Amino acid sequence: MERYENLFAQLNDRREGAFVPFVTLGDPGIEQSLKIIDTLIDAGADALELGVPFSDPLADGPTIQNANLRAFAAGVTPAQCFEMLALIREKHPTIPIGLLMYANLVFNNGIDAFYARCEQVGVDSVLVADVPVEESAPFRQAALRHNIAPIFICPPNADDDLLRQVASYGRGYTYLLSRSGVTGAENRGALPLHHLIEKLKEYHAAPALQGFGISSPEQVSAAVRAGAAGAISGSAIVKIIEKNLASPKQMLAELRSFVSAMKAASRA
Amino acid sequence: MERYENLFAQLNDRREGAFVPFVTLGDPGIEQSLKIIDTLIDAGADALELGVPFSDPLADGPTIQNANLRAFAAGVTPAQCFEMLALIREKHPTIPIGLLMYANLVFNNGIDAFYARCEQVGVDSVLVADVPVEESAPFRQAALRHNIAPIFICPPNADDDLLRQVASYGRGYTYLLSRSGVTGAENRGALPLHHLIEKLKEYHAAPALQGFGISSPEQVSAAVRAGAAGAISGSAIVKIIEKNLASPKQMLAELRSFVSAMKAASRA
Amino acid sequence: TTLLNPYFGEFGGMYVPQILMPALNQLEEAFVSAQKDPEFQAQFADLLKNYAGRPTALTKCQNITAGTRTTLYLKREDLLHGGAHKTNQVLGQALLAKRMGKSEIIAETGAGAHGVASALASALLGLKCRIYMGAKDVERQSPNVFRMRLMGAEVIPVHSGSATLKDACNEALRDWSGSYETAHYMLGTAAGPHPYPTIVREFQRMIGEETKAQILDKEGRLPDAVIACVGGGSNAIGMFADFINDTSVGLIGVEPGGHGIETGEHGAPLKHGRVGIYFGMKAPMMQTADGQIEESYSISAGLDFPSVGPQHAYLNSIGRADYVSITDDEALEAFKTLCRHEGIIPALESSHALAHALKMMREQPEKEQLLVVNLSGRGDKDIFTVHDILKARG
Amino acid sequence: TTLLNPYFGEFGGMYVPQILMPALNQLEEAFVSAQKDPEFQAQFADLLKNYAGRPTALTKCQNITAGTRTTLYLKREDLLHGGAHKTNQVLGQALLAKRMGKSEIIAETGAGAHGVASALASALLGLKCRIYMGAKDVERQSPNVFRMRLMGAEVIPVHSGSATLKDACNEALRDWSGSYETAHYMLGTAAGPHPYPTIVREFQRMIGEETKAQILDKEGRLPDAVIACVGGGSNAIGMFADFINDTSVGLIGVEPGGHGIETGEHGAPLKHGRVGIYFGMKAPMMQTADGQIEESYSISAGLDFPSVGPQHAYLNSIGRADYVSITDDEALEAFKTLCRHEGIIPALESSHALAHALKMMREQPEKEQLLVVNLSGRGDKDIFTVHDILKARG
Ligand SMILES: Cc1ncc(COP(=O)(O)O)c(/C=N/[C@@H](CO)C(=O)O)c1O
Ligand SMILES: Cc1ncc(COP(=O)(O)O)c(/C=N/[C@@H](CO)C(=O)O)c1O
Ligand SMILES: O=P(O)(O)OCCNS(=O)(=O)c1ccc(OC(F)(F)F)cc1
Ligand SMILES: O=P(O)(O)OCCNS(=O)(=O)c1ccc(OC(F)(F)F)cc1
Ligand SMILES: [Cl-]
Ligand SMILES: [Cl-]
Ligand SMILES: [Cl-]
Ligand SMILES: [Cl-]
Ligand SMILES: [Cl-]
Ligand SMILES: [Cl-]
Ligand SMILES: [Cl-]
Ligand SMILES: [Cl-]
Ligand SMILES: [Cl-]
Ligand SMILES: [Cl-]
Ligand SMILES: [Cl-]
Ligand SMILES: [Cl-]
Ligand SMILES: [Cl-]
Ligand SMILES: [Cl-]
Ligand SMILES: [Cl-]
Ligand SMILES: [Cl-]
Ligand SMILES: [Cl-]
Ligand SMILES: [Cl-]
Ligand SMILES: [Cl-]
Ligand SMILES: [Cl-]
Ligand SMILES: [Cl-]
Ligand SMILES: [Cl-]
Ligand SMILES: [Cl-]
Ligand SMILES: [Cl-]
Ligand SMILES: [Cl-]
Ligand SMILES: [Cl-]
Ligand SMILES: [Cs+]
Ligand SMILES: [Cs+]
Ligand SMILES: [Cs+]
Ligand SMILES: [Cs+]
Repeated sequence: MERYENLFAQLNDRREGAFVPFVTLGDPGIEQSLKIIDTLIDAGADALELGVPFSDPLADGPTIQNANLRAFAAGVTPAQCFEMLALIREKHPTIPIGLLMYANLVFNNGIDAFYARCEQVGVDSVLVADVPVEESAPFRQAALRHNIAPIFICPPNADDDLLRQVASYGRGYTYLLSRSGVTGAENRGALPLHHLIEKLKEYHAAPALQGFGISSPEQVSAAVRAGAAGAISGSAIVKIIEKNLASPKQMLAELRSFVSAMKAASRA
Repeated sequence: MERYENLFAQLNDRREGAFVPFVTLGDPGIEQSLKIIDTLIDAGADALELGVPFSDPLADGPTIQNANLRAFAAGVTPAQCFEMLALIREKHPTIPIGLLMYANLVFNNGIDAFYARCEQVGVDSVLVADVPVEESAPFRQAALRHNIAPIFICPPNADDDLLRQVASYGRGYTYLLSRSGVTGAENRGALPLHHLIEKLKEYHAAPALQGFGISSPEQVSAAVRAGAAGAISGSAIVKIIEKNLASPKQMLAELRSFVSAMKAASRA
Repeated sequence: TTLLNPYFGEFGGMYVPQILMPALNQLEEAFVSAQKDPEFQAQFADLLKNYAGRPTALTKCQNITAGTRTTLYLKREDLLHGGAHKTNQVLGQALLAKRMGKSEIIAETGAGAHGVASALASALLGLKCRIYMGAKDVERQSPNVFRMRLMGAEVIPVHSGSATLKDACNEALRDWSGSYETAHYMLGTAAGPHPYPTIVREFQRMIGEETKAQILDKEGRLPDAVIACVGGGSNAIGMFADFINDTSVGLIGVEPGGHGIETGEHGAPLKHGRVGIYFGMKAPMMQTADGQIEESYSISAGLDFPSVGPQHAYLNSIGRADYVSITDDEALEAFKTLCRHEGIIPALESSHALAHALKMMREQPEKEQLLVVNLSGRGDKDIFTVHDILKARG
Repeated sequence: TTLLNPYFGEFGGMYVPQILMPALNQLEEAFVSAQKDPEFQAQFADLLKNYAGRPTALTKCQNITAGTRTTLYLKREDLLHGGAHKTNQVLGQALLAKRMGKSEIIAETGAGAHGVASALASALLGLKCRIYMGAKDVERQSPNVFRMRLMGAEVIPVHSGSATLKDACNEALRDWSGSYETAHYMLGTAAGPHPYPTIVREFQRMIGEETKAQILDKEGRLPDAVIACVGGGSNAIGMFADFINDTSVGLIGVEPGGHGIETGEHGAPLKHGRVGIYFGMKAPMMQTADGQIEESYSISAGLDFPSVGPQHAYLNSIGRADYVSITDDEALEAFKTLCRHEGIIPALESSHALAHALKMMREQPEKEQLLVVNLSGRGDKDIFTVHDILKARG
């Protein structure tokens, strides 16, 4: 989790928000995915959120549903994903790497063993999309034993108990959900989140990253202006993959262009 | 009905049974049917039983079902049948002519009017296949008003009341049913009928003609030996029509051969 | 000689070949005996309750009558085992067959509902069942034919005449005229020679009896009218019987008007045919000018009997019951309406009765009236037919 | 924080995205409230009686057990409106939706039976209904899809994942995670996140309650065992619930064995899968070695839920209930047997339970045992499937 603490301290010094892309590991294949991820970093990504392909991603809209399907079409397995993660860390020592998981992949071969593998490959955080704070205990315990930050969702429908729980249990960053629904660039969050941001700070929560429906620079700047430490973008990044399947080189160029613009918008 | 009285008195004098073929009027067409009927007469038929084509002949097996269908295929109507009957009588003054009817054709344009038309064309008897003695009153009354013999069925399942009723109400001949079931040459009557024949004589019934399943000379002789006044044959005659549709001339030759043999068997 | 009057006024009788008279007399005697026999009644009640699922619900349909002064209940014969009212009297007739020591069952069917009911009862009660069905109907009713065969019945296609229900009716009677010593003919409607109109009514009358008890419980009074479709007359007379002596209660029978009465393509002999004598009875018939029997046309397979039971013709004659018709299009609209507003899929036959009730409501929406429609069957079987029509339309 | 325990032992829970937790809490509260509300209970009872046709018969099947010491009754959920037990809890859930002021319904379906039940209830009660169904299932279940649409429901094919039930399950939860303020998710089995396993049991428990009363009336004692097929677990838990505290009464659940357990082509996760976390619960799953969710295979469309309700996993763990499997061929034999010997056409799902009862009888024919099979649905819908198999055979 220490990579997040270091990043946030550095970004505070550069008076910048964090820009954090999401991609699915192995979409559209292992080799291209490794190139995609290196392009995101080179173009200014401050941290990564990385999905392991899962059969039933019930928190994801169609864009990311299709990314998982592409990775399965390429034969991508969790074991291959962990191989990828080891290599990504071997290339990039300081960038925080967070995984987006579904519970069954974590529970499958034992929760503790899952987090031990994350620690072995150099992952910094795990967000389990279908585990609410109410069910989180064995997950957050295993995470902390293995120096992994457990990432909690602060939904816009959050009450005071939830804010206090997420502030207490979370590390790394607090995921500030833009809105109800599922991932997708086609739906923009129509709710002011400043009050949640302030309460989380009051309760000494991990710094907040806003996510869901972030697809434009103005949204990155808006997140920072509201007091968030930064912003996560997934579907917008994955749509560039989907748009450019036929042209790997153009795919990387467009990814670079997009990430560069989005990172530039994080300057306060 | 007087034609039957005269026939039976004459046959008694020639020590002969009556041989009575059935055909469907207008099977397989009007012109051929007229030739068929003239052939039956020329070959030795003592009387005729003639069916008017009806949509739903529920006392008939497949052979006669198909005869009705052929006549309908030829467009034969009851009005055309009555035209035929007038011509047959104009050709043959003494032969008894009995019709085999279903109730709806008799009731359709009024029961009385039906029997008046029968009298006008020179019919001698009417058997309504789906009117039991229990329902017979308006039919037998109309028949007698128009000098038509009402023909009653004496089934093998007859009790004493039935024998007395059929003996009282009937004229012309009493129809002695060989067996249960429907018309057909493929089913031969396996019941001795001598007792019924004797009781009918006791009660002064119209002379009995055995019918249903009569298809061979030995059956004609058997009927006479049991005390019946004669025998009716339908399906066997109609099968010769059906067998020979493609060859009108051969049809008549075979009909002649069959009727000649069957009539010869009526000699006591 | 009979125990009971074979006629309703001028209508009915026993117009069968002489050979079949002992079978009818035997059946009449067995019935009259059975109706006095507590053991018979107990066995019948047991089958109706524990096997068929009686009593059936009486459903109040609030949505369809909103904004009018009509209160409409549906008598739910669609919920009976087999999915139609036919089950009731099949069970009674199967018990009569046993009472008489008969071991075989003959049945006719057009739509197949009576055939399925006959097959199921025969399977339960250990009778060997043969079903006659016009060859045209066999082709149209593959599902029902398969159900009959699964239940161990022999289905015999009939190719004579028009190869439809009347031709099946004939074949059943030809078979019976030769097999009556061992086989019972399980006629499927309140028609045919005495004693069938009487037996079928008495073995369906629990429909009206339950309806009366249910409506008294829920509303504290008798209905203003009870409304039922009329094919041969069994579901209707089963609904009407218990109300005949309640002279305030209207009895409305609905014949199929097909493409419209004026087209001649309908199945409404009671009001638009002509009295004739056929299938063992004197009754209104679909027939040609010459007296040949014709078929009933309807979108609904089960309203195909080309005549009508004699008690209906009688109740009409004396003005005790009134008979109307509903066209294919009216029936289809009622079908769609019930599905969407009440979540019940009605048989297209039954949809004719519902259509007439909707007309009673819509024509006079400020008339206070408490109506019951007999929902004679479920419409699962009709969704292909409806599909194909709505596809050929919108 | 919840009012009720979300777990049965180690099994169950609320494994949904955080965004959905308020919706589950709201639903739990509404349920706990409703169960104490006489008005709610009266409205539910009215719908079950007068609309759905409860109570259902308990049929004694004499022919099928002849020459053995087994007495077998069938609980006739096949006679419920809609033709399956699914109707019971749909009505209760629709009333909860209203209680919460929700105006829209989301439902998943595989075979289509739950979808039809959801559509019918929504039509009756004035809710706007949207049904998710895997694209493969839409193709296989044209009749049910049409029934749903006739009743005014929107049917939405799901093309993601394997395009079957689990994928429909996902889509329902994605929709709900964005619409819960106005829409209720009407889950179709005793599975998913708390409070659904509990709600679905309580809204199906009249099956077992009636069965207990019926068997006491007819036999003067409790059954030796009650037997039900297990897809997701609703009909079984509805039959089992009222007997759980009657420790003499065996509770036997029957999972589909498909082509045989050893083939891997089955739907028997409780006994042959592996515990996982998916569709909001910790429960036995069909899954790959890597933890990807797999489909359940069965000849019967409705035994396709690739996991099992958590209460079943719990009752198994403690040895209160026993779970077995029945192969496609066994189920098909039971189907044919009931048709021919009792005149009842059972759903292929239900045929799995009947097959296991026949095995209990046949293996030990001199064992005195009083058994009840829950006949969860009618098999009208399956006659094409059976036709095609028997055609490809004899
Ligand atoms: C669901 C339903 N409602 C009404 C009727 C109409 O018959 P009644 O007038 O009630 O006797 C029928 C008829 N069916 C017959 C004839 O095809 C048969 O199945 O063989 C029916 O299936
Ligand atoms: C007639 C019948 N019996 C049993 C079951 C099995 O379901 P439980 O275990 O009782 O919950 C089903 C299931 N059908 C679902 C899934 O495809 C559906 O329709 O959507 C069914 O349709
Ligand atoms: O930009 P979008 O709209 O595609 O959103 C990006 C989502 N990628 S993610 O890994 O942060 C992410 C985070 C949380 C998720 O589900 C949960 F909130 F229920 F936990 C799912 C995905
Ligand atoms: O030789 P078969 O077996 O074809 O019998 C010939 C029948 N022709 S018929 O006109 O006498 C004849 C006589 C009686 C009939 O039915 C009834 F007995 F019910 F009245 C039907 C036909
Ligand atoms: Cl792993
Ligand atoms: Cl913290
Ligand atoms: Cl841009
Ligand atoms: Cl005339
Ligand atoms: Cl005389
Ligand atoms: Cl010869
Ligand atoms: Cl009398
Ligand atoms: Cl009279
Ligand atoms: Cl006989
Ligand atoms: Cl009652
Ligand atoms: Cl009373
Ligand atoms: Cl009252
Ligand atoms: Cl008139
Ligand atoms: Cl028709
Ligand atoms: Cl009117
Ligand atoms: Cl009125
Ligand atoms: Cl609790
Ligand atoms: Cl726990
Ligand atoms: Cl919402
Ligand atoms: Cl009860
Ligand atoms: Cl009690
Ligand atoms: Cl007892
Ligand atoms: Cl285990
Ligand atoms: Cl399956
Ligand atoms: Cl066992
Ligand atoms: Cl036992
Ligand atoms: Cs009203
Ligand atoms: Cs009619
Ligand atoms: Cs037994
Ligand atoms: Cs299961």
